Amino acid sequence: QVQLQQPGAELVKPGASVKLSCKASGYTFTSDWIHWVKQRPGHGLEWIGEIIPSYGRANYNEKIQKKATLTADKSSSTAFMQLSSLTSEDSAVYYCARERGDGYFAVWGAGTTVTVSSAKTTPPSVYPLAPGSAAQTNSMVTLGCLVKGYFPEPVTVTWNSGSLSSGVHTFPAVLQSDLYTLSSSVTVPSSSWPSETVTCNVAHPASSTKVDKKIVPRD
Amino acid sequence: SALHWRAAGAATVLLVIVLLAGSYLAVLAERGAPGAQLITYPRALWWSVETATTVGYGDLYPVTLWGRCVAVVVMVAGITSFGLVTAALATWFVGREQERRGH
Amino acid sequence: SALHWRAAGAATVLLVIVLLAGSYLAVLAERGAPGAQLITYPRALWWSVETATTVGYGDLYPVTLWGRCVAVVVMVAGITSFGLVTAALATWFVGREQERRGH
Amino acid sequence: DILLTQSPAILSVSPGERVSFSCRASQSIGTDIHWYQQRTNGSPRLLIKYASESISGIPSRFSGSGSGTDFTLSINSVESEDIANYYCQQSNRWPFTFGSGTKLEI
Amino acid sequence: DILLTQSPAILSVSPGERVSFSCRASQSIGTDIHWYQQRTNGSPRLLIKYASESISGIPSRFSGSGSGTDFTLSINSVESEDIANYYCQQSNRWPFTFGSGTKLEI
Ligand SMILES: CCCC[N+](CCCC)(CCCC)CCCC
Ligand SMILES: [Co+2]
Repeated sequence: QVQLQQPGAELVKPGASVKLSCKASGYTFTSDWIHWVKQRPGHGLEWIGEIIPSYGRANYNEKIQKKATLTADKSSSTAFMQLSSLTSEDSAVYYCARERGDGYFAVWGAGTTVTVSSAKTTPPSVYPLAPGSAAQTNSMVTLGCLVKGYFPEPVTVTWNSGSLSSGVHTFPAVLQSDLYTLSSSVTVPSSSWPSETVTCNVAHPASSTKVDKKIVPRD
Repeated sequence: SALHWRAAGAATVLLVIVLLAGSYLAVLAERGAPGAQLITYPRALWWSVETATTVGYGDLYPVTLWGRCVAVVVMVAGITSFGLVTAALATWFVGREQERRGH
Repeated sequence: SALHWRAAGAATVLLVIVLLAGSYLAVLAERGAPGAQLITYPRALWWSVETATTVGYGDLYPVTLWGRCVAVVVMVAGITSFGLVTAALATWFVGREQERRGH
Repeated sequence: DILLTQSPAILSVSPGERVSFSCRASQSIGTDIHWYQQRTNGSPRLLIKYASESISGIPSRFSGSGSGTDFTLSINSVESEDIANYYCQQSNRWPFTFGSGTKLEI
Repeated sequence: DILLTQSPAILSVSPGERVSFSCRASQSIGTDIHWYQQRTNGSPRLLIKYASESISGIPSRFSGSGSGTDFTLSINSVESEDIANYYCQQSNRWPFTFGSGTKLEI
């Protein structure tokens, strides 16, 4: 099973402060440390700090401006990072990981995308993309669907609830006038459609939405 | 069993506890101090044994005050304990010589 | 109380005095010698304990003649004192065994 | 901070060839170095620990070598799924630190 | 003598920005480094001791980091009163020594 559970995203206003969580499972030891790592989009990994939950002692990366406060709740085995008075500088993915006091990060959380702006949460609109009726076809066929007008990042696009994996691209979002837009692309053999359903599913964590639609052919 | 043998055994049990506790506390005290090496459990435990025996390899040592405190407890534990074994051995030899002497 | 227990305690008091005096004198002797590290009180005191226990971490040591003299007093103080504790423990064990023997 | 230098930043090799990423440490750290993979969107995945020790779930063609200040992560027979960023990370001294990352491309 | 190198000599940043002065030591000195401020005509004022430890009477926005041979004095949110020379100073080995100084200007 999955061992560290982090919320997908958190929108925060300049000056505001957010409290990320990291919910643990599997083998607990009191010798366990939980770490927090910052990754700005494009940049690499940056250690923020650590806590030993069975004691509450936290240490911090002193090389950087202290924005974080570490705490844990021994009973729910959840670690909390409390990032405060944030700016655009603090927009990043924050991973939490677990270390058995032997120096390496065995398991990592999937990450929480903290976005810092004034702009408002917008769930996406998801439009199908099937070929036009005057388009020839090879042994293979390309469908897709288009996630538009959302804020903030990210969105997870799957196909047939992750059962259909190969053939999938999902293009990096473009930002324009405060909303994000991307298309995901899927490819199956042309005998297998629409005979056999092909559905794109789009979770948008920030708005707790999770829509999807079938890619049916035209007219 | 005689006291001196019990004591020996007791000290051994006490020493091992000290080594464990100590390596766990040493790591706790040292993480957060820049440049510190005494920060994982496996090598901290090895550091406990080095410390209590005074073997003197000089490959690991604490740099914080509390790490240094921890270390003093482990030195004294080790030095006393091994010294206790000498005492226990002297008591045996001394008892034997009284016998061999008809005393 | 018995002599051997008094002596133990006395030695402990004597040792701690030696450690303090010694770290203060070590700093005094070492400042003025280029490259010397034994030049502040806190770490000098930690150096006293390392020295008297012979823990052997090798992170600090004197480089002047008088610093080295100071160190010899602290080694001997430590080694003798901890050795005295073994003696004190042997005396107890030996007394107990005479009792347990009906002697 | 111990500084870890991963140079070059981008490594470009041909399919099935063998590739080597280096991590150089600003001071001597024994074998206390650990290697992670991070694919596009994924989180880091521990490949190799303590310089050379393998991890359950990792393909045999991953291996590591080095000690002191010089370290190497090697892939026998590169293939598409290996396209990723690769980071080194030290546990010799506090705080733990990370390399800048090397991207593999085929 | 341990030599301490403060480079660059002049650091120029914008109001409210964060700034970092570095002190590099000719050999490894743990955290035995201390930081002083000296304004025009004033005498030196101890800001940070043992690399990172704060001093009573100093604004929170002063902090320090580093160990061994690399050291950093940082000001969160620079402001006019911070315009000064900044010196580092080591107590690891005799004699104590000083850095050459770095002047901040806004
Ligand atoms: C064979 C090496 C014994 C080292 N000793 C005893 C340590 C017992 C664990 C160090 C004592 C330091 C107070 C004795 C030195 C005697 C000169
Ligand atoms: Co008699």
